[PDB]
Amino acid sequence: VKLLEQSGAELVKPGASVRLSCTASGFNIKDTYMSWVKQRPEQGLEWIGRIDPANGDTKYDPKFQGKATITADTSSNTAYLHLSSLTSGDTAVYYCSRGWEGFAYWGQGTLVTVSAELVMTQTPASLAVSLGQRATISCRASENVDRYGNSFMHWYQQKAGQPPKLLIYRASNLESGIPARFSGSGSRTDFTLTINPVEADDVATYFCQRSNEVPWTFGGGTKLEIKRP
Amino acid sequence: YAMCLNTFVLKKEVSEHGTILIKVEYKGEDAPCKIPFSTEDGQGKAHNGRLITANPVVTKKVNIEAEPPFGESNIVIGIGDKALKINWYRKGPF
Repeated sequence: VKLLEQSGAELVKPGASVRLSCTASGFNIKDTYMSWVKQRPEQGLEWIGRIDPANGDTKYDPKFQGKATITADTSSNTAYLHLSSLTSGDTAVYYCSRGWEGFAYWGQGTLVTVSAELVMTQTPASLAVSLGQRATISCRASENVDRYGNSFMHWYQQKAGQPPKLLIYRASNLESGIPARFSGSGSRTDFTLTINPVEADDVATYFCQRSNEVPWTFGGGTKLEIKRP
Repeated sequence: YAMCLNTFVLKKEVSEHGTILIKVEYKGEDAPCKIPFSTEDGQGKAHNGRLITANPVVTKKVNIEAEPPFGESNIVIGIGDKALKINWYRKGPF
């Protein structure tokens, strides 16, 4: 069905360049935006930028200006990420992600190993909750995240060695297949994700994300763990 | 076909003949279904605009053209609490 196929792992020398691909199948790459997300080992999600393949418009987080370049090939239905003058700080898993109102489709990710503005305040950094109890994760934005009267706030779940999975989009809408125990709410600058009751399957890292205006900034993340009942 | 009961998402920014172009993606699994379209005022009461697209339907898990009423309006894509409501401001008339 609908799939985002990424290129194989890269082992690159420092100072060199690298190009990663994201082949889209089951849909037209021009129908929506294509983003690239960086994730350093044991660290949070970093939105690099996005491309609109219909007009070639590119937008980047200022932190990736002079480092990352995004292109699209509308004849092969592929998106590309170009990384310049590579350093140890670029060693990460790079994901390509489709959409605007929450990234429902993600690529498997591409590991890149280098050889030897709005602020999103997500709390708590770490959360220990007993089985059957309620876990609440907060996300505070420094500016408004509304467009067309809708809060462009999304929630993601990330388990070990897996790409992130969309839970909530547009502050309160449950993604297809996500259980009723997960709920989202919020307005203006304050947003929450509630998991009630919490079970063993909920052990993962959670991330909030805005998308009304660029940069499509992710929160710092919440590592959810189980404590004694 | 039956009406779409689930919600929709904007694929891209709403594009602005005076009409607007709305690019949607369906979130439900009851396709083929007819896209519910309605327009509301600043209070949320029925305030008729004009849907250009002859028969907006979801074939599989769609571009909607419409002329919004002058001033403040809510362009509704779907039914109920789930429904995508696009708050829109149309300047004029000139």
